[PDB]
Amino acid sequence: QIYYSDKYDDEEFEYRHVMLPKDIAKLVPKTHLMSESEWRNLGVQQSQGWVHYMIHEPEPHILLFRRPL
Amino acid sequence: LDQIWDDLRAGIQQVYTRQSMAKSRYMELYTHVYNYCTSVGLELYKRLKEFLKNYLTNLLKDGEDLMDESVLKFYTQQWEDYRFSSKVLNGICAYLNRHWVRREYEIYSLALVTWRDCLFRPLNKQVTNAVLKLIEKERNGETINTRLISGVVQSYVELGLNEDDAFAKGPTLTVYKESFESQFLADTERFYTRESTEFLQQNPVTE
Amino acid sequence: VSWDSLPDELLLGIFSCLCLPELLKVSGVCKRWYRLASDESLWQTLDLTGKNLHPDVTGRLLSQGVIAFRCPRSFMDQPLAEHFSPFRVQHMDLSNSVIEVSTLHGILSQCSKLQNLSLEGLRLSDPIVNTLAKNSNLVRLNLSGCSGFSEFALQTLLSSCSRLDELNLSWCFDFTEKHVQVAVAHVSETITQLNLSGYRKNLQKSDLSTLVRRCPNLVHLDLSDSVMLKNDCFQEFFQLNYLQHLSLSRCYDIIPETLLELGEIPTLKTLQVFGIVPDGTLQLLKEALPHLQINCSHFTTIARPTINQEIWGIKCRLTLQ
Amino acid sequence: PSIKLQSSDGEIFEVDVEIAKQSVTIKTMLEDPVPLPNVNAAILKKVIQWCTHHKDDPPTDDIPVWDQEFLKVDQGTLFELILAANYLDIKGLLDVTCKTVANMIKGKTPEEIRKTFNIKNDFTEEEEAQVRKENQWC
Repeated sequence: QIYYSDKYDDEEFEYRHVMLPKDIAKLVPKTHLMSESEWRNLGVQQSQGWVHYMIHEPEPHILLFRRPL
Repeated sequence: LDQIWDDLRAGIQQVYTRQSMAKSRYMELYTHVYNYCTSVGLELYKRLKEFLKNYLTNLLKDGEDLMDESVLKFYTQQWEDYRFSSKVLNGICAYLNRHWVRREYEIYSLALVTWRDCLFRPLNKQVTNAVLKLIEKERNGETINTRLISGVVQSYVELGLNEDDAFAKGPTLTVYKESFESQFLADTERFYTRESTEFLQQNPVTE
Repeated sequence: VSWDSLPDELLLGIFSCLCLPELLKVSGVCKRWYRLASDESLWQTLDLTGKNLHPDVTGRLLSQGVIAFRCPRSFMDQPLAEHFSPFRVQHMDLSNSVIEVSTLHGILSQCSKLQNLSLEGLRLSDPIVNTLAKNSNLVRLNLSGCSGFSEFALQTLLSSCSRLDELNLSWCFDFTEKHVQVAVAHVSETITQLNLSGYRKNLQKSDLSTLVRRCPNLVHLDLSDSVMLKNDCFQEFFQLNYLQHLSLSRCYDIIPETLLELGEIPTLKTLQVFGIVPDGTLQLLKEALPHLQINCSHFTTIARPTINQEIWGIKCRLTLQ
Repeated sequence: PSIKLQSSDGEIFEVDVEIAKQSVTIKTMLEDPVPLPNVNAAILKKVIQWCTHHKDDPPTDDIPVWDQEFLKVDQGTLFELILAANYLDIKGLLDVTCKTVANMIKGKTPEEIRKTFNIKNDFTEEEEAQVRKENQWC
């Protein structure tokens, strides 16, 4: 269900986005961003350093993480 | 302004020493005050404060040092009339309390504070001493005219100072505690200490 | 009729019914209305959610007398050039906003009556925290994700800040054992809720013991992703007399069934332990201790202004939809 | 009981005390015929009507349509009515009149506002550019 994407990057950060099914999607907060504790409690599976760095308004069910090099 | 101020003073002088003026006069006064506050009336506030202090000092010139038993018959009546007339005055200059004393002092509370400056005078210790002398009819004698004491007591309770202490809350009985309750309790203790043993040395303890 | 003859309190009462665009528009009518467009009673509560803006614009607006400034996820990537007077703001939200270090330093070097702050996601440094030391009235604070400052800075901040009610010093990605040690050593004594997650290889039982022995008033607590907390830490929390919502989620060193013993602390209400409990065994834990709430809320609340556009229960009147 | 209110030129209108009690000034006054020399009888009758329709009230923002139709008149009497409502200090009436004026100002340009309200413009042709500069971030 939890669909991941490849890594694409510029010279300074490395990014990733993740798509979620409906049930997890309907929980994402519309007000504040998240923290690693928070999205691990959601059910993401990835490393240390990934930061949830914005929300795309038209489609809330897509998360965007980035981390430095 | 000025041309307003003289007639306002005349009307205020009328409202103290009350002769039950007619509502036409009071609408004249209220219209004067409202007209001045539209043209932001600090100087009018200064005039009011000064006039109150002056009149109260003039009154205190008389009635000072009547030594007892009239300082009550004086003080209670003066306080009663002053409180009532001041309530009326707060009624008149009521446009201030809504649109300039919101940026800081309500006229009623100002009058109370000025009467407090009439309390921190020989009118403080003499009154309490005379009241204690009156209650000294604990022994006997129904001369304790309860209305001659309730007036002073309620006056103390009310006079608990309020000028931006915190804001209108409720019973501010600081003044009562610190200026009348103490002496009352101490003198009660002393009087009972005396008369108790005085009786005790003469009778079987049953009595 | 001469409507310019209107008195100022009437004009203000009129203007207290508008919306920010029109309030701006009318300011360009005549000099008196220009004065009355900014009278420190219209500018109680601002709102600039996501709007891009400029340092001088926000400086002027704050100097006008704002109280509750809500500006989350807004972008301020330009240098501040003007000076001001000490601001009057009392609640400030800046979560996740992309701002410059120099601009943020300049802005914070004026506010001193901060009753509530947020700085989630941002990046700080030594001058910023040194200036922030002045705020001797911080009820709340929130520094999640921030990074860059130093131990001397942290200890000075925590010493100066005395009334700190809730603290969320979470997830920072440059800390050290020194950082967490000096933190817990100098934490104020009234901390009702505190978060210290993330610091897996820096949280130690000695420091947790120091915390539980210094502060007796923890009510909400979380230590997520801590990999060196054992059941001795367990009995540590047993000294806490007000822990109502603990969460040790993904604390690996804890064997699941000792979680049953947590139910034995009296004043507990919830326990979020995501990660450790194998599925199905959640029912086992529920049966073992059915007087609690396990895994009923994913999201934190420790000094988060918004969880509902109202910041911290306050309503912003001047807004932009 | 009742009370006889006299306007600026003698139009004594008798009104129930429980109606004039709305006017806070008159309320605190009857606490302890009267002329109100700041109100002409024309506006006074409308004030009485508004109080009567509201006499048993409980005690945007959904202007009651009764007041709305009661407000469907031009500038001059609206100006005078607001001033009188202030002078007598009756809460809801001033509230709704203020809201009406606010909404009628809503939307129009500074030029239209200046024309309709008969406001004498000043300090122009060099500073309006600056004040508009103070409004880009809109």
